[PDB]
Amino acid sequence: AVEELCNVAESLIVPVRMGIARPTAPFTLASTSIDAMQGSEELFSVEPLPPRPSS
Amino acid sequence: AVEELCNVAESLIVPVRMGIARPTAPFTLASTSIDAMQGSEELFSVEPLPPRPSS
Repeated sequence: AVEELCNVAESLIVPVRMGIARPTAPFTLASTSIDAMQGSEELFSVEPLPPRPSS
Repeated sequence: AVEELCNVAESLIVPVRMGIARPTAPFTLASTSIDAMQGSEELFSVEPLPPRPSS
């Protein structure tokens, strides 16, 4: 778990220290877990892109 | 001259590739030599900070 967390942290920090961060508008932070569940629900409960029908 | 230009270029490019560039506002580019002489004149015709009088 510690090794995987190290890799995740490196993935998150590389664009910041290479100056290639993609601009994003500011957002507020949820003060309750019921709001934090949403947003994450939209992000994760998604389906892959379906294949092209026929050919 | 080539070596000094290399050092100047490195000085100019380090903040960009370390993600520490100081935000600035957009500006137009002069199309005349006199305008380019201006601005540069304000930049280079300055004086060093004088010492504190007495003690």
